[PDB]
Amino acid sequence: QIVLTQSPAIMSASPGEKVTMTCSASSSIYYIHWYQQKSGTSPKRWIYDTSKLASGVPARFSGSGSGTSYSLTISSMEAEDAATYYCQQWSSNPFTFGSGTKLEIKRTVAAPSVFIFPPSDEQLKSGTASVVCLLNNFYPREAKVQWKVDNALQSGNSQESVTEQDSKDSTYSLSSTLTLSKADYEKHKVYACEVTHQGLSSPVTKSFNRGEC
Amino acid sequence: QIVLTQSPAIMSASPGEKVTMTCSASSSIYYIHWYQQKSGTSPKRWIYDTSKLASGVPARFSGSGSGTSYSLTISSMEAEDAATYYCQQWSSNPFTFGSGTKLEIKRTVAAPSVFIFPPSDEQLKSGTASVVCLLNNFYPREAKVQWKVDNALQSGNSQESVTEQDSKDSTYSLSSTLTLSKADYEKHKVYACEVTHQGLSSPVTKSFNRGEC
Amino acid sequence: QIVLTQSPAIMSASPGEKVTMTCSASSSIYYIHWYQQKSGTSPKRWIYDTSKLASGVPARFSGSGSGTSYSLTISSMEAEDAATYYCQQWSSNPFTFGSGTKLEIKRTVAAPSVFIFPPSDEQLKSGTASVVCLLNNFYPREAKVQWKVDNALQSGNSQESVTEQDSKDSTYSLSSTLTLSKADYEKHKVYACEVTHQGLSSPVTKSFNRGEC
Amino acid sequence: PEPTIQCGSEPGPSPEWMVRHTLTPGDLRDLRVETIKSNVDLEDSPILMNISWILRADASIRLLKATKICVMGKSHFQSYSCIRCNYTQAFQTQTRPSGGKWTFSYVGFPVELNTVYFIGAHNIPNEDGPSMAVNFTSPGCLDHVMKYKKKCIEAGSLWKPNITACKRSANTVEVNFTTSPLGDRYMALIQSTAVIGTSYVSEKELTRTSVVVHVTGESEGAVVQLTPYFHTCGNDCIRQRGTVVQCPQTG
Amino acid sequence: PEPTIQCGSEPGPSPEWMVRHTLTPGDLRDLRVETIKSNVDLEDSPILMNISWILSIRLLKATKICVMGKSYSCIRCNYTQAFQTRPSGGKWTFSYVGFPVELNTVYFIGAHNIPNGPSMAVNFTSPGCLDHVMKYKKKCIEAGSLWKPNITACKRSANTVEVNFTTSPLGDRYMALIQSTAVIGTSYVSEKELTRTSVVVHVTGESEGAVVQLTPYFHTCGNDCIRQRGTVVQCP
Amino acid sequence: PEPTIQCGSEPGPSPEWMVRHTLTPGDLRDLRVETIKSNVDLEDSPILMNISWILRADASIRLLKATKICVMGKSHFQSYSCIRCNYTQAFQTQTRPSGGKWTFSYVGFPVELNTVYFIGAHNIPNPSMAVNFTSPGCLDHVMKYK
Amino acid sequence: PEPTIQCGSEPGPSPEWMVRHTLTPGDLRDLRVETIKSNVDLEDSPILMNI
Amino acid sequence: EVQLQQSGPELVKPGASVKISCKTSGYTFTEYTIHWVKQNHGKSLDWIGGINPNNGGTTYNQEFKGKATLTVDKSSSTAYMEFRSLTSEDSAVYYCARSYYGYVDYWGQGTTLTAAASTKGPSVFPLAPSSKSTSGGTAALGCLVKDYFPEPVTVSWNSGALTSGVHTFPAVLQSSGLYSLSSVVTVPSSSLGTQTYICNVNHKPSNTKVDKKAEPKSCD
Amino acid sequence: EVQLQQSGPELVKPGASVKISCKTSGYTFTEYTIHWVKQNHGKSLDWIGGINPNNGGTTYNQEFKGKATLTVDKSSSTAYMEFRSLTSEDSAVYYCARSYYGYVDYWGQGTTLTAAASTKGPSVFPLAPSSKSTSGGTAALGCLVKDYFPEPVTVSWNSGALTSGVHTFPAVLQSSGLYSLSSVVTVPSSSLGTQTYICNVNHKPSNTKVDKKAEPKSCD
Ligand SMILES: *[C@@H]1O[C@H](CO)[C@@H](O[C@@H]2O[C@H](CO)[C@@H](O[C@@H]3O[C@H](CO[C@H]4O[C@H](CO)[C@@H](O)[C@H](O)[C@@H]4O)[C@@H](O)[C@H](O[C@H]4O[C@H](CO)[C@@H](O)[C@H](O)[C@@H]4O)[C@@H]3O)[C@H](O)[C@H]2NC(C)=O)[C@H](O)[C@H]1NC(C)=O
Ligand SMILES: *[C@@H]1O[C@H](CO)[C@@H](O)[C@H](O)[C@H]1NC(C)=O
Ligand SMILES: *[C@@H]1O[C@H](CO)[C@@H](O)[C@H](O)[C@H]1NC(C)=O
Ligand SMILES: *[C@@H]1O[C@H](CO)[C@@H](O)[C@H](O)[C@H]1NC(C)=O
Ligand SMILES: *[C@@H]1O[C@H](CO)[C@@H](O)[C@H](O)[C@H]1NC(C)=O
Ligand SMILES: *[C@@H]1O[C@H](CO)[C@@H](O)[C@H](O)[C@H]1NC(C)=O
Ligand SMILES: *[C@@H]1O[C@H](CO)[C@@H](O)[C@H](O)[C@H]1NC(C)=O
Ligand SMILES: *[C@@H]1O[C@H](CO)[C@@H](O)[C@H](O)[C@H]1NC(C)=O
Ligand SMILES: *[C@@H]1O[C@H](CO)[C@@H](O)[C@H](O)[C@H]1NC(C)=O
Ligand SMILES: *[C@@H]1O[C@H](CO)[C@@H](O)[C@H](O)[C@H]1NC(C)=O
Ligand SMILES: *[C@@H]1O[C@H](CO)[C@@H](O)[C@H](O)[C@H]1NC(C)=O
Ligand SMILES: *[C@@H]1O[C@H](CO)[C@@H](O)[C@H](O)[C@H]1NC(C)=O
Repeated sequence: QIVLTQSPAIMSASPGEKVTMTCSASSSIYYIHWYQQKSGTSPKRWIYDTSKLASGVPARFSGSGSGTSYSLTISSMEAEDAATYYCQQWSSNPFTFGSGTKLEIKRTVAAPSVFIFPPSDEQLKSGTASVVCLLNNFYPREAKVQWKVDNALQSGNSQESVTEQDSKDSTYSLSSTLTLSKADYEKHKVYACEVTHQGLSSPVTKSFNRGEC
Repeated sequence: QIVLTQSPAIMSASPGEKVTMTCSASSSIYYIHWYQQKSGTSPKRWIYDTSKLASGVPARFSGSGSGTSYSLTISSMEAEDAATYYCQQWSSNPFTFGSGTKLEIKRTVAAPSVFIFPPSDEQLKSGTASVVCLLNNFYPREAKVQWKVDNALQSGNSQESVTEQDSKDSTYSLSSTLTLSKADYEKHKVYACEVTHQGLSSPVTKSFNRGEC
Repeated sequence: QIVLTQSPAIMSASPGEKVTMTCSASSSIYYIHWYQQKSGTSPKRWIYDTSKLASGVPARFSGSGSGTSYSLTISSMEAEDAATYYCQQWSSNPFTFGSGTKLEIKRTVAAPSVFIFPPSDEQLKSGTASVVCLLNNFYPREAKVQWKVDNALQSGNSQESVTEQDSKDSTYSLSSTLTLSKADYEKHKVYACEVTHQGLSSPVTKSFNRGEC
Repeated sequence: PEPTIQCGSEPGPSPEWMVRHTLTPGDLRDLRVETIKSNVDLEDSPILMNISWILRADASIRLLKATKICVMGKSHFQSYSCIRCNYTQAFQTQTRPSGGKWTFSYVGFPVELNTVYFIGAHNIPNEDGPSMAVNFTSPGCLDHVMKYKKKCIEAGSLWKPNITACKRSANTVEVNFTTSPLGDRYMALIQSTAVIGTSYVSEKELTRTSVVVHVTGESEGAVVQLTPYFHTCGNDCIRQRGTVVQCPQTG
Repeated sequence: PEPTIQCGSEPGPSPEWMVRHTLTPGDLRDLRVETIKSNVDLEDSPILMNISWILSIRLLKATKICVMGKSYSCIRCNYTQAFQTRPSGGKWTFSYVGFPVELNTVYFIGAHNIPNGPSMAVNFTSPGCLDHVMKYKKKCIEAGSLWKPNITACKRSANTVEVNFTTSPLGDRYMALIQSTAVIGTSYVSEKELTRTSVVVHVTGESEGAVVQLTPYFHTCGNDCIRQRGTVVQCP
Repeated sequence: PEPTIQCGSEPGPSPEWMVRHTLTPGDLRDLRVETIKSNVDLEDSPILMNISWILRADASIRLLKATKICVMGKSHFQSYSCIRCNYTQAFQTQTRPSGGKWTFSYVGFPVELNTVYFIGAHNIPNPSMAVNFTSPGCLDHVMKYK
Repeated sequence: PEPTIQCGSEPGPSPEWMVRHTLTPGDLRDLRVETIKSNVDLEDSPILMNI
Repeated sequence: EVQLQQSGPELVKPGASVKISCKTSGYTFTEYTIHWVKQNHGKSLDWIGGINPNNGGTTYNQEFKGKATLTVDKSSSTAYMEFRSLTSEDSAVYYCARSYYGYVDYWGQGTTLTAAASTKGPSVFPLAPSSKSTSGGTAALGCLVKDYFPEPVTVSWNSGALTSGVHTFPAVLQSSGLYSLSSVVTVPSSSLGTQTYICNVNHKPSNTKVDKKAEPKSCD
Repeated sequence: EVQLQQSGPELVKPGASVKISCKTSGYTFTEYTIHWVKQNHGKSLDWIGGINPNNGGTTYNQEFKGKATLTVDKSSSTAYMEFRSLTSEDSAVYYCARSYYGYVDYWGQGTTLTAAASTKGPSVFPLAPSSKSTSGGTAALGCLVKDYFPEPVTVSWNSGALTSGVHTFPAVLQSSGLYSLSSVVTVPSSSLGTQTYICNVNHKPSNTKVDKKAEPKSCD
C-alpha cells in the first residue's frame, strides 16, 4: 500500500547549481530506486538500491536516505539533466512509483517576439475564424495573453498551448487561439493580442485590421 | 440504534491537498468501517476495523478514532479520490450506515458558455413549448439562471439539471428548461436566459426573438 | 458533574509499536486535556485542547476526539514514553481527571537473580526475625515467591514490595519479607525462598541453615 | 445554512444563572466576542459587540429553538442586557452541509473603553448554568481602532512626543520631546524598578522642548514616562513612554 | 503473564442457547477460533481448534465453551486466579486447544462466562482434503493428500506417451490414463520401489496436450483416492 | 498564472501577540529582513525594510490566502504598524515551478537610526515567523548620508 | 557483535507457510544463501549452505 | 475468487411480487452472512437485513420487516430477497453483500427495481444548433426527451460513432409525474452542413426506440 | 544484449479488448519478473502488475484487477497483457519491464493504445506571414491544424528538411471533442519572397496526409 510523495513536482536549475529532490514513503521501505525520463522515451534506471549509480550515469548524481525519507542530489546541474525523475519502491505489494519531479533548465530572462495571424480565407469559407497570436522563444514560462476586438476585452473564446523547453536555447513558445464565427469576425475591424511578460517593461500589443493585407 | 453522522456532507479539495472527514456515532461502537462509492457502481470496502486499509487502497488513506468519534483522512488528494464515502457499523443491531461525505475535485474557476434553444416546431405542433438554456463546462457548481420573457422575470416555470463533474476537466454543465403553453409562447417575442456565475464579472444574457433564424 | 473513564488502566507496549489510550466522558465535552506524570514528580501538561502538543512534546504524540470519546496516540513507542497519562476536563464543574493509563515499556524476558538474607543478630535480640528474599532485575513483573521453613509452606506471614521499572534496563526488582517471632524462628533450620518466573524453566530455590555463616 | 436567527428583547433571566458558579468551567469557549465599528465612514463611530457562537454537533441540536445571551458589566454592576435569539426553523443536520459548524452572530451591546465584560449564553431548552461563557476586556485608547475615538483623541491618544532621553551625568537625564496643542503642562518621570526622578514642565508653544530630570538611581535603560495635563482627562491622560539611552550614541 | 485456566468436561444446556434464529452483530469479536495442526512433524496429525476469547464486567471464576458439529460437547474452564482486568498491553486473552476437527463440517461454538445468540460465539465450516491444514488429517493422507508425484508426460511417437512420476510409500498400484476428447490410452502399473519411475502408455489417437490422469489404488482409499493430473507435452 | 501579493495597511492586534514566551526552533529561517536604499539616484533616499518570507512546501499552503506582517521599533520609543498581504490566486503547487520554495517580499516600514526592530508574521488562516535587526547609526556607510 | 547466536534443530511451521500466492516484493532481501565447500583442498566434500 | 452475481433489472407492477437473487461463488456459502442494502436516488445506503445461510436465521431493519423477505438456497449457494407487495417507494438499486465480522468485504453488482403501474414512451424533440447556441467555433445541439415514465432512457449519438463533447443531463421529475431529459453534444460549427447528427433514444419500459435527426433551423 | 520488444500500436473502439505482447531475448526468461506499467501522455507512471514467468504467479494493482490479465509463454520467451473494455481514459503508452530485485533494469519500447469511437482527419490552414509588415528581421509563419481525432498528428516542414526554428505546439482538446494545434517557424523576412515553405501534416488514425503551402498574402 506504500505511496511515495515526491517534491518538488516541478523545478528549474541553472547549469552549475546544486539540485536536490526528495521522495517520501508513507511507511518504511528497504530501498528506493530512481528513473530518468525525457519526453518521448522509456524511463531509464538512474540510481538504484538508494545510492548506486547505473553504469554510465554521471557521478554528479547521488542518492541517499533511509526509513521513509530519500533524496536524489545533483552536485552541479547540467543541461543534459533536464528530465522527469521518478522514485520507486517494491518493498511491499503493489510496486509503486512516485508522482515525479520535472527538472527544467533556468536561463536568463528573454522577452517574447509577438506575432498575430488573421484567419485564412480557406477557413472563412467554413464559417469559423481562428485568430492566432504567437509568443516565440521567451523565458520564464509565465506569460499573460489578452485578446481585444475593436478594443473590447475577450474572454472564454481563447485557448493557449505552450511547448516544452527548446533543446537548443531553453526558451518556451506559446500560442493563443481566439475562435469566432465568421459572422462575428466580419463585424469588427481591429484584432489585437496584448502580451505581458517579465522580459517586457510594458505590455506589447500586436494587431491587424480585418482585410488589410 | 447507532446513527452515524458524517461531516461534511459535501466538500471539494484540490488535487494534492489534505482531506479529513468525520463519523460520529450516537453511542459507542467497537469498530467503524468505510466504503467508497463512485456514481453508478457498487460500494467498495475502503477502510475497515477503523484503521485497516482494504486490499488495494493507497496508504494516503488513513482511518482512526475510538468510541463514538472516528475520522477518515487523505494525506494528499488525488483526482480518483472523488467519490462518496459512507461509514458503517455492526456492533449493534441494526447494522447501520452513515449519511455519506461526497468528495469532489476543486479546480480553478471556469465561466460557463451559455447557449439557448427555442422550442422545436414539432413540440409546438403538440401543444407545449420548452425553451432550453445550457451552461457548459463551468466551475464551481453554483450558478444562477433567470428567465425573462419580454423582459418579465419568470419564476416557478423552470427546472434545472446538472451533470456530474467531467472526467477530464472536472467541470459541470447545467440545463435550465422553461416550459410554457403553446398559447403563451406564441404571445411573446423575446426569450432570454440570464446567467450569474463566479467566473463572469457581470451576468451574461443569451436571448432569441421568436421566429428568427 | 461529568466524569472521565480511561482505558486501559495499565498496559505495556513493545518499543516501536503504535500506542492508543482512550478517554470516555459521561456526557459531551468541548475539549479534553492530557497530562503526563512520571513517578515522584508533578503532572505536566502534555496534550491540551484535545490535539495541541505542549512545547517540547514529541511529535510521535497526537490527540483526537469529539463529543464523549477521545484518545491519545503514540505512533511508535519509546522508552522515555513510559509514564502515567491522565485525561482531564473542565467543561463542567467539578473539574475532573480520568483515573489514568499507566504505560510501561516491554523488553526481553529476563530471569531474576535470587538472594536470601537471614535475620541479623541485632534484630533477633529484640524478639522478631525478618527473612528477606530478593528477586533482582527481572522482566516481566509477574513472579511467584514461596517461603518454606523446614519444608513447611508459609502463608499469611510475608509481604512483597516491587520497584518501578528501571529507567536504564527496564527491569523490576522485588523483595519478599517473611516475618517470624524469635520464638518460632529458632525452632527451625532450613529457610528457603522458591521463585517461579517466566524466564526460569524450573523454579529456583535459595536457602540458608539457621546460625551457619 | 437553512435555520436563521431573529433576535429580540426578552429579559427572562436572572443575574444569578450567570453567577451560578463563582468559577465558570474554563472550557466553555464556543462563544466569542469581538468589537466592531458601527460606522466605517466615522472615526468616533460607536463600538458594538459582535457575539458569535457555534452550535454543538450532536443529536440534541434537534431540540433547540432559542439561544439566550446576557452581557454583564461586572463592575459592581448587574446584567439587565439579555437578548433571546429564536431560531426560525428546526435543525435537520448536526452541522451545516458545507460548514464546520452551525454558526450565528448577534451585533449589539454598545461597548465602553477599558471595560470588563462577562458574556454568558444558554440554549433553550436545557444542566442550568451558562452553556457558553467568555470574559472580555474592551480595548483602551492604545488600540488601533479605539484611538480615534473622541474621548481618546482628547486624552492624547494621537500625541507623538517623539521622546529622546539621554543619560547625561551619573545623576541626571536630559529628556527632549515635542509638545502638543492639547496642553501646556507636562510631567517627565524616570522609572526603573521604582520612580527615580521627576520634573514638571510648563511650555505654551508647540515646540521641541528639553528638560533635565535629576535621578536617584541607575537610569541607563530605564523607562521615561511623559504625562500631559490636557483638558477633559485631568490626571488620567494617556502617558507616553520611552527609554533612557547613553549619549553620545555614535563613535 | 495472567491468571491461568484449568479446563475439564461438563454437561451442556442443550444446543438451543447457541444456534438462535437471529443474527448476532458481527463486530462482537470476543470469541475467536482457528483450525490448527497439533503435530509438528509431516506425518498424520490430529487437527484441533484453537479457541480464544477476550475478557466490561470486572472479575469472574469460569468461562464455558460449547462446540456443536453438524455432535455436542462442552468444556468448563475454571480460572485459578482473578485480579480485582488487563495487565499486559494486550487485552485479557485465553485460549483452549481441543475439539478434534472433522472434514467438511459446520461448527457452532458459543461461550458464556460464569458467573454470567451469546456475545461470545464464532462459526466456521471446515474444508476438505485439499486444504493445507486438513490435508494432514489421517483419512486425507491415506487417500494420497500429501502425495507429490510430479507428473511429466511426454509424446514419444504418434502412438506412445512417456509418463514419469514418483511413487508413494502408501501403495504399489497405479493406473495412468490419457484423455483428449476420449480416453486414448491406459496403463496399469505395479511399482514396489520409492523412486521416480517411467511408464509407456500405448495411445490410439493424437496425444499432444491431452490430460494425463494418475489414479493410485492405495488399499485404504479403494476407488476414492485423490487423483493426480498432468498434461502430455513435447520432448526436449 | 502564479500568485503574487497585494499588500495594504491593517489595524492589527495589540503588540502582545508578538511576545514569544516559548522559543521557536532556531533553524526555522523562513523570515528575513534587510535594509535597501529606496531611491538609488538620491543621496538621502528613505531607508526601507525589505521583508522576505518563505512559504513551507506542505499541504497547508493550498489553503493560504494572506500573510500578516507587523513591525515594532524600539529605540528611544516604540513604534508599531501592520500590513496584510493578500495572495492574488490560490496556490497550485507547494513550490514555485520556476524556482524553489515560495518566497515573497514586501518593501516598506521606513528605518530610523539606532533602532532595534522586531518583525513578526503569520499566515491566514492560522508569532510563527520572527526576525529582528538593530539598525546602524551615523557611522554606517548607508545611514551616514541621512 | 555483542549478541551472538546459539542454533539448534527446532519444530517449524508446516511447509505451506512458504507458498506465497502473490509475487514476493523484490526488495525483501534480508535473507541470502550461497554454497560453501565443507572441506577445501579436498575433492569429494559435502557442499553446505551458508544462510 | 469471490463473486456475488445478482439478477437483472426488473420492471414490476405495484402490488405484484418480485424476488431478486444473489448467486455466490468462490467461497464456502455457509461461512458468511449475506446482507441486503437499498439505495434510492437520495444516494443514502439503507440496510434491509441479513441472513445466515446455515440455518436461514435473519434480522431486519424494522422499516423492512414484513415488506422484504430474505431466504437462501444452500444447494445453489444463492441468496434471495422477495418483495411480496411492491409499492412505488420500493424503486431503487438493491445490493447484496457478504460480511465476515461487522464489515462487508464483497458486494454484488446491484439490481435496479422499478415499480410502475403503467409506461409512457417519450416524445423526442430536436434542440437545433443556431448562432445563439454557437461559441468559439463550437455549436451545441441536442435532443429533448420529454414526458416518459418510468425511468430510465438511454441516449446515444450517431449509433456510438460520434466523438464529441457529450452532456446527457439527469432526468428531471416534472410536476405531472412524468420525466424529461436533455442530451446535448458540442461539435464544430463548421460541420453543421456536411455532417449529420442523429440521437438514438431507447425507452425499454415502453419498448420505444426513436432516432431523431437534429439539424439547424433555416427560414422558409 | 537484453531486449524487450513489444507489439505495435492499436487503435480501438471504446469497449473493445486487446492483448499486447512483450518478446524477451538475451537472458533466461524464467529467472526474472516481468512488469507492466501504464503512462498516460505527459503524466505519471502507474504499475499494472507483474508476472513470474517461472510459475505464472501474478500480482496486480487493484485499480487494474479484472481489467488486466498477465500471461507468459515460456516456449517463445514472451509476456502478454490483456486489457478489457477500453475507455478513453485507457489511451496511453504501456510498457513491459524486467526486474530481479525491486528495481527495473530493462524496459520495452512501449505500446500505444488509443480508444476512439471514430477518427477524423484535420483541416490545415495557413498562418500566412505578415509580409504586409515585412523586415524588422524575422517573420513567423505556420500551419493551423484543426478538428482531428484522436491524437496524434505529426507535422514536418519541407518534407523534413526544415527543422530549425520549428515549434509544433501540444494539441488542445476543443470543447467540440476534437483536437487542434499550430506548428510555426520563424525565418528571415526577406526569405518570404525567395523560399518555399510547406507544412506536411500526417494523421495516421484517419490515413489523412495533408500538404499545405504557406505563402505571403497578396500585397500589390
Ligand atoms: C527584496 O529582496 C528580494 C529578494 O529577497 C529582491 O527580489 C529580487 O530582485 C532582483 C532584482 O531586483 C531579482 O534579480 C533578477 O533575477 C531575474 C531572474 O529571476 C529568476 O531567478 C531569481 C534567482 O536569481 C528568482 O528569485 C526569480 O524569482 C526568478 O526565479 C533576472 O532575470 C533579473 O534581471 C531581469 O531584470 C532586469 C530589469 O529588472 C532586466 O534588465 C534583465 O535583462 C532581466 O530581465 C534580475 O537579475 C531577483 O530575482 C529577485 N529575487 C526574488 C527572490 O524575488 C527584491 O528586489 C528586493 N527589493 C528591493 C526593493 O530591492
Ligand atoms: C422568541 O420566542 C419567545 C417565546 O416564544 C417570545 O417571547 C419572543 O417574543 C420571540 N422573539 C422573537 C424575536 O421572535
Ligand atoms: C472567565 O472568568 C471566570 C472568573 O474568573 C473564570 O472562572 C472562567 O473560567 C473564565 N473563562 C474562561 C473561558 O477561562
Ligand atoms: C461577526 O463575526 C463573525 C465571525 O467572524 C463574522 O462571520 C460575521 O460576519 C461578523 N458580523 C458582521 C461582520 O456583521
Ligand atoms: C525625533 O526627533 C529626533 C531628534 O530631533 C529626530 O532625529 C527623529 O527623526 C524624530 N523622530 C520622529 C519619528 O519624529
Ligand atoms: C471447575 O469448578 C467446578 C466447581 O468448583 C468443579 O466442579 C469442576 O470440577 C472444576 N473443573 C476443573 C477442570 O477443575
Ligand atoms: C453463528 O450461527 C448462529 C446460528 O445461525 C448465528 O446466530 C450467528 O450469527 C453465527 N455467528 C456469527 C459470528 O455470525
Ligand atoms: C491461539 O490463537 C491466539 C490468537 O491468535 C494465538 O496468539 C495463540 O498463539 C494460538 N495458540 C496456538 C497454540 O496456536
Ligand atoms: C522420464 O525419465 C526418463 C528416464 O530417466 C528420461 O529419459 C525422460 O527424459 C523423462 N521424461 C520426462 C517427460 O520426465
Ligand atoms: C486583503 O483582504 C482583506 C480581506 O478580504 C481586505 O480587508 C483588504 O483590504 C485586502 N487588502 C489588499 C491590499 O487587497
Ligand atoms: C532457544 O530457545 C528456546 C526457547 O527458550 C529453547 O527451547 C531452545 O532450546 C533454544 N535453543 C538453543 C539452541 O539453545
Ligand atoms: C520463490 O518462489 C516462491 C514460489 O513462487 C515464492 O513464494 C518466493 O517468494 C520466491 N522467492 C524469491 C526470492 O523469488
